[PDB]
Amino acid sequence: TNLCPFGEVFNATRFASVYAWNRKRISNCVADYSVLYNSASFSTFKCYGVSPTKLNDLCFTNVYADSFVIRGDEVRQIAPGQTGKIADYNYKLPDDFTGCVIAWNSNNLDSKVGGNYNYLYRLFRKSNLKPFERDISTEIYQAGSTPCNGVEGFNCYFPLQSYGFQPTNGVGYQPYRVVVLSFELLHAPATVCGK
Amino acid sequence: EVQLVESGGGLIQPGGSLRLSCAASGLTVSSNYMSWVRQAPGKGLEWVSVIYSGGSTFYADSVKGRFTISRDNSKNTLYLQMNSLGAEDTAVYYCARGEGSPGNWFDPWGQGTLVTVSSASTKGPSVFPLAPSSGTAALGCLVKDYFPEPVTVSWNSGALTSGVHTFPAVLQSSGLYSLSSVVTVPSSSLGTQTYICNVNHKPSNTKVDKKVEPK
Amino acid sequence: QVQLVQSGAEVKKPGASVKVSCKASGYIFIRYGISWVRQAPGQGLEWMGWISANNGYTNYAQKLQGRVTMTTDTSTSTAYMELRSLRSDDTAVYYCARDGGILTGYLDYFDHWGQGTLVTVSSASTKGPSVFPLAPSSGTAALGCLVKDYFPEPVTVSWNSGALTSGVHTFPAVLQSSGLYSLSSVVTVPSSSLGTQTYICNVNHKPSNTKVDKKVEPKS
Amino acid sequence: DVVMTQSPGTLSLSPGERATLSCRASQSVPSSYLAWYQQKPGQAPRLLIYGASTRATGIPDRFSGSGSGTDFTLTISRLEPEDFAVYYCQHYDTSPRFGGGTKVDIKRTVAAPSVFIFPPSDEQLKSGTASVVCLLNNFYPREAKVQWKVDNALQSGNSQESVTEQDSKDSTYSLSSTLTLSKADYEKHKVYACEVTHQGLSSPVTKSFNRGE
Amino acid sequence: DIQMTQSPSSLSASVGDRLTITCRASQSIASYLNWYQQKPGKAPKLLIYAASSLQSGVPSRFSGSGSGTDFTLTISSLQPEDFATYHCQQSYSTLGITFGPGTKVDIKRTVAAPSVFIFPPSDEQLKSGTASVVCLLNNFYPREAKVQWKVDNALQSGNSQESVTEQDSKDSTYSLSSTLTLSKADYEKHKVYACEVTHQGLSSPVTKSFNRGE
Ligand SMILES: *[C@@H]1O[C@H](CO[C@@H]2O[C@@H](C)[C@@H](O)[C@@H](O)[C@@H]2O)[C@@H](O[C@@H]2O[C@H](CO)[C@@H](O)[C@H](O)[C@H]2NC(C)=O)[C@H](O)[C@H]1NC(C)=O
Ligand SMILES: [Cl-]
Ligand SMILES: [Cl-]
Ligand SMILES: [Cl-]
Ligand SMILES: [Cl-]
Repeated sequence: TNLCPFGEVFNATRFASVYAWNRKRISNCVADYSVLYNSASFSTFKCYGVSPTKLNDLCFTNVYADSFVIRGDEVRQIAPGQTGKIADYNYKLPDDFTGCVIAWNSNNLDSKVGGNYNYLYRLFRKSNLKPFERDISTEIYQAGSTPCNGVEGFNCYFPLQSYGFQPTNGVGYQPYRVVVLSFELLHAPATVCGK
Repeated sequence: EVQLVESGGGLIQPGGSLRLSCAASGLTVSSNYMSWVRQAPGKGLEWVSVIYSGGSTFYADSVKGRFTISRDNSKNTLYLQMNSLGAEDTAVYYCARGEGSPGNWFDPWGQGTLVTVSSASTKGPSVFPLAPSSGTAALGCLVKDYFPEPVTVSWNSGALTSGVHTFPAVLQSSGLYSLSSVVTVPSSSLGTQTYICNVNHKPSNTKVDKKVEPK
Repeated sequence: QVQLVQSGAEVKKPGASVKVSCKASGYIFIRYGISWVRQAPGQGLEWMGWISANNGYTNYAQKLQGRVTMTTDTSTSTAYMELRSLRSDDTAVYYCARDGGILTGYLDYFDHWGQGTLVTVSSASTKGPSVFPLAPSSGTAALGCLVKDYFPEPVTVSWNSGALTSGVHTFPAVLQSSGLYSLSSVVTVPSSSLGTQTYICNVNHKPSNTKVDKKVEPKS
Repeated sequence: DVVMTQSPGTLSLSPGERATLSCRASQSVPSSYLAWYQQKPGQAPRLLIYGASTRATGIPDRFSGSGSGTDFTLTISRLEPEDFAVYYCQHYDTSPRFGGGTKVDIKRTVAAPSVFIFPPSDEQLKSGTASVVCLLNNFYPREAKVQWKVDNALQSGNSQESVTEQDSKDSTYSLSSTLTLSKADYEKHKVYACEVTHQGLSSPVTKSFNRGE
Repeated sequence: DIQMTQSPSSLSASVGDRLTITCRASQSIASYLNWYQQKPGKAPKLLIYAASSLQSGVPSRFSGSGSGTDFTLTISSLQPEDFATYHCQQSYSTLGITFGPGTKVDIKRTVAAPSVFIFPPSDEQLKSGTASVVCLLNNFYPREAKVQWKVDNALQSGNSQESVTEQDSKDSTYSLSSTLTLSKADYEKHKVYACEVTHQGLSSPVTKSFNRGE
């Protein structure tokens, strides 16, 4: 029984933009959550529907590790029952979410002198995302009566916005890397157990 | 023409409710960030509320739990229900598209509607002529004893604009407002040009046209 | 297939301006940013600045600020670079380069480059070369021709009207401080055939319709 | 919660001069989160500059924004009489916040007011009240003194003053002083006069009328 | 302005060798480091981006590593089409993109000392008012070679330029010309003209010289 590939997610060189968040399926392995509790300076570590001390014992059928980058002020939106541009239009947790949300400051990796163009978020969307939905559409957003046909202009907005992370921004505007763990618990045999 | 038309302001007693309307043409309210911004008399701008296209609503902490933003998709209209109104709520309320965030600023704005929270009673104004005397002459109108604000005054149905000065209203010791609208015209056109001030006091549905002629 | 086709080589005089174009194809022009990187002869690459195709936002390098201008003709999928008050040190090959685009991040890397536009800044006009002999020293010996003070490039040098190519080295042309190009061609030959075999270099400069045949023989 | 304060409170400059409006914060706000709005009297605010430096649509070239971090600057080169307004900076942390605003006044040459006096109307006299209006038209600076004299007796405590905002074209002010009397008290005096003292006048101007004439 | 440096400044290798090129930044650039290949006369081509991820269409023998200030480009087995100049580039500053100086990789061969020749200025050139003295370094390897002019035992500076041929296809050697440019008046005021070559294939510097006149 080999170790679950948590290092590949937490130690990715580059993270995904929140609108195109990454998901890693984790199965048929053995995970170690105790090391993750004291793995670094995880500013956020909130578990929902399960206890972090109990995580090192329970087994699960499937475990998903979703990862992305957001603003510091937006970290509060990665939680059940939240609203905002992130929870509504980029990454949505269900109300009965069973898992943990892990976030840490990454201003030394994901910011650029002059602003980083590499990280984006969906600013415009007609409706809210369903839980765990992923919308990578880059259609020009129609804000008026007349359709756009890929032409930007008045009432025709490119739907994604860059954060422009700079190393000198305040904490609320700095980049934060987020890892969301989900613990699917089906009637199938469990394949992911702690140690 | 893109435009946001506001309506529903006016006088309301303390503790009463009131709904504002922002009728939009040129943008789909349901597809935009739509915000309300108010401005107390003499003070600055304060953000009040926002509704997202997806339906999420947010409120500044000073109104959160008393105001309710909403919209009607078919009517392309933004609403703001204001309950338990008090003195802190007397302001010119503006609607705007956007939320003041990057790629999403407040634009365009509505003309703004005034909400006056007061226990006083509505009263329409009496309009009196400020007749010229006997180069350049001066005449005007006196719009006295009305409540609440505002009163609009034009001359010759908007034909005469140059030289027109309409003074801000002053609160008289009786609790009723009063102002004057004056205009300087050449002395030679006094006996040939009819000068009429058009006073509109919407709160009391008082439309008054007044002919200002020499004595 | 991504393609960036830049305008042809330019020869400008000191103080004038040059506008280099870059025609794009094979991708959505607006979704990407175009950078201009120049390379002086025998130097490293140097980022002049960049232009975002959607909005027209520009960032310039501080030493070119106020002297360079980049524009985007979205109607013809063409980017332009304009450099004014040209000096001699602006002589370089100028590349356009698209980045990964708004989705992967503007300016994060340059995945496609144009073929390059050579811009030569010199005070000189079209001048034919002077050809001087490199006298063979008094068993292999070397002789050659000095092709000096011509403009613009290029000259072509052959020996004995093409009958002698073995052991020939024609060097790259340098741009002297005068604004004129210089170059020399040499060939090693048997030290025994000096006073018997004739060695003539054939210099041809098409930009001036100049054709010089110079005999190289030992000096007495 | 980033708090942003504007300075100065009010700015007074002549046309053609350079206006410097500052907006400073208690946190390094990125330039992309900063915006400026211009509100002229009676009108709604207008988006002036967004992204700290990007001029909005239809905004003249003289308006330019710059600054980053904890200090942002609105520059109005070649100031014009129509630039009379209040300028608000605005940013977004977890909600939209507005600055306190900076009022931009416009200096001009001293202009003496044109003084006019108006007796009450017969229509108003039939109602039982009498209002006497004194008009000071198109003057500068705003400091003016209006004294009411009724039968040569200085009256105070029964008049109110209203001043217009600075004119968006000539940058002058206008002022009205309204003496409020009852019909009974009005018919008891003959000579009504308002005395205007102003910097543009070498001596005070008095405009008077006799009741009935 | 972040400065990018590369080492070695030049590199000799054979087909099948494991090549390693180092890039250094004057301050931390995180992972915003790219590698480019450039062959003579052609445009640069992207090899590595994000310090270690491979571009589409690039062979698997190319790899990158590094984060912060020290970065490494590795070619596991060199192929003939890999001899070129390799540049690194930082994208940490979107206000000032900077490149490394470039490391040229050439074909390794055995040492070969240059054949050194010196040519006095022709009498035809002296009639024009300028004197050019040419020193020729023919068929040598490696590329590193120092050429020093001595006019009456006095080193010259700022008055000589040198051109080099591309590495030869047959014997993989170089040839270099050093041209000392003097004014006609300056040239006639001295007698001994010499060019001294220092090369790896010479156990001691070779000096070819002439006296003006003889
Ligand atoms: C990815 O991890 C490497 C190495 O981290 C090691 O394993 C971790 C689980 C943790 O236990 C670390 O303490 C281990 O060192 C990181 O590289 C290290 O970076 C630090 C500071 O930059 C440096 O002092 C170390 O020498 C590096 N270690 C090695 C082996 O190179 C790397 O930063 C991580 N990547 C990301 C994106 O976080
Ligand atoms: Cl938000
Ligand atoms: Cl779940
Ligand atoms: Cl009013
Ligand atoms: Cl202007």
